[PDB]
Amino acid sequence: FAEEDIDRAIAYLFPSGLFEKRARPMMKHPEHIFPKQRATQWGEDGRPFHFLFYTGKQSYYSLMHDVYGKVMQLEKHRAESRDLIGSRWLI
Amino acid sequence: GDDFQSRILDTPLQHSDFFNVKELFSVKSLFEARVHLGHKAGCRHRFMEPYIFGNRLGQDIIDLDQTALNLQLALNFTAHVAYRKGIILFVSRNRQFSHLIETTAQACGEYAHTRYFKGGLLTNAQLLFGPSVRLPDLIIFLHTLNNVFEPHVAVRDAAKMNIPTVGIVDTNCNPCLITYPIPGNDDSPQAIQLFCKLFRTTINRAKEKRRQMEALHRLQSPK
Amino acid sequence: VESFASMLRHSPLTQLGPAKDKLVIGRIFHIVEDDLYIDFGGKFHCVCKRPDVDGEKYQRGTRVRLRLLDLELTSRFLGGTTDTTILEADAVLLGLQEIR
Amino acid sequence: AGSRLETVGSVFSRTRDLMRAGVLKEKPLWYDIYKAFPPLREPVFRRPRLRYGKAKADIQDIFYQEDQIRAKFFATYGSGQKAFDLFNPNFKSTCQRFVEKYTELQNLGETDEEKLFVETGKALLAEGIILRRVRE
Amino acid sequence: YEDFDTRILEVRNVFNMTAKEGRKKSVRVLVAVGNGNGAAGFAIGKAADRGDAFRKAKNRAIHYLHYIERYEGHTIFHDISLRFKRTQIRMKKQPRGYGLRCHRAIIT
Ligand SMILES: [Mg+2]
Repeated sequence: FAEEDIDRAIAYLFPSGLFEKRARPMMKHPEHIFPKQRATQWGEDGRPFHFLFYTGKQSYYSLMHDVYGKVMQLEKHRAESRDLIGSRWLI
Repeated sequence: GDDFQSRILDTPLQHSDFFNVKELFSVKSLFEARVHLGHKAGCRHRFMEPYIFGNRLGQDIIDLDQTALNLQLALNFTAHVAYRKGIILFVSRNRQFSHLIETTAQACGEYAHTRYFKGGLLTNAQLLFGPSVRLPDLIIFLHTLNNVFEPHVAVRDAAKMNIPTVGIVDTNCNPCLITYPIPGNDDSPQAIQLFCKLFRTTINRAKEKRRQMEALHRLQSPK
Repeated sequence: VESFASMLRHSPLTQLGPAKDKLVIGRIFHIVEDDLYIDFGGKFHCVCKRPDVDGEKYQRGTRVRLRLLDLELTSRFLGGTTDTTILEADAVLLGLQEIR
Repeated sequence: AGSRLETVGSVFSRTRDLMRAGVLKEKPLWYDIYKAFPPLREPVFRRPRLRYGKAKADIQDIFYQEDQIRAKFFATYGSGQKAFDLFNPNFKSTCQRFVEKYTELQNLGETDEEKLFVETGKALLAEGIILRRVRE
Repeated sequence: YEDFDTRILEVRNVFNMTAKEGRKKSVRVLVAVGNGNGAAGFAIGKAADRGDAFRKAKNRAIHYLHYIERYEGHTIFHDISLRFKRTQIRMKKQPRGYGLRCHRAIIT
């Protein structure tokens, strides 16, 4: 039994004709319905898990930390850049 | 049991230099890193004149003997806090050294905030971080001024929360609210790298010492 | 152990005297486009422009020659109680130093 | 409940007082450390004030005795054509050698500044240093 | 904070000029808190409703607790004379049994 069968079974057992599908009955996995950004960020002793916890954007700044370190090694160490075409930056 | 916990936490405070931080630095070592170079006389703060050896043709020079005494106190304080498993947060707004300071904090095992500091981060932490957020036990200010030449907001806000602050203070900085001021050069890359190394070696030694102290006392309980 | 007072008296920076129109050797540590950030042993680095001649030669780590003007660029403006500093030194890039 | 008053007292005094009143039941972990190894100065707020009238700072201009000789060398010959290297901790510039020889002659007992200035130039000329008396 | 008591010192009902009512309503409340054992503080709370101004001031003052030194727990250590802006206060140390002979706000 899979997510596809579950959604089909719920539609048979609880027929709803509401036009908006967010308002219809749902038996989904908690990961989908519940906001993902609500996870504990520190332990029992109160010490945060990530060294950038106190910035308030630990994941944005952890990513900007990695990309800035890569840039420094490439600049220190020292062709066409269009390895990929028909692509866009993620929104 | 109770005796062992008392030994782990009370014995370190009975020695003047339990972690032997004196060896890490020397007046000669500080002079190599250009830690005695200050801003021009025009940029001088009135509360920094005690620490200034003199004015060498317009450039204030920082007495490296006062720096050695003050740095000894600051490094010793930073070690006992790390020994007791306290949280240490490195703070700076100099963008040249943002990556170095974040790399240092990660190496030590501590925390860094080198980005824009949000108003209320410390005085309104529960709203920003959550109900039970544990605030830092020590804030180390590698730079005490922001990029508009004003005191970093966390200097006043750390006093409001009664958090001790170990800060590097230069001739234009205001050391009055810094708990453990370390007079020295903050602009030169060689000076900042020396300070970052000292705080990282000091913190790593204290954390290792705590592990060893716990193993010795713990082993005695069965033995 | 030598004292700080002795170290300062015999320091290369103390020997230089005034830094106006002096010659010093610098090292390029950071390059952004045609702007070279050069450390000449002082508190603040300088920022020069890549010369048209032998532009490719000025890479990171390359030692160069400079003519200092100020160790720190600072000036007080009307209505200010302290000097305004740009946290930078002033120098004129003369060219590469011969390795010899 | 705390004392967010950073203009009266210090973090240590405010923490000491809050415990005496009865509001803070547990010592902070940094407290005992501060008690045993306090800073040289107490961290209390002070409002920076300006100096008025005839009040002046207490900063000694750093001028060694070699500077009298160095000033003459720069005025007569300018800066040595060799470039200063401020990265070598033991660098000896053309001017610093001039001041070392000028001192040696002065130890012998020569009392005339003019004698010491022209004799030093001759000694360095024998060494082979190229001193140009550039008035321009 | 059951050991702390709160007292009111001033309550102003001030009206400004905002489009919501043309002339908006405002309540500014000054309160003081203390445990009667040396720790005390004061704060100002402002709101549109008086009850809210009480809560804001009352909980703000608990974050600004001064500690006042009492000689033998009943009086000040020495005479105190000061001028805060245009208001002069002149306090005097007194023996036991003298009581509080002061401005009604100072007694509180
Ligand atoms: Mg500086």
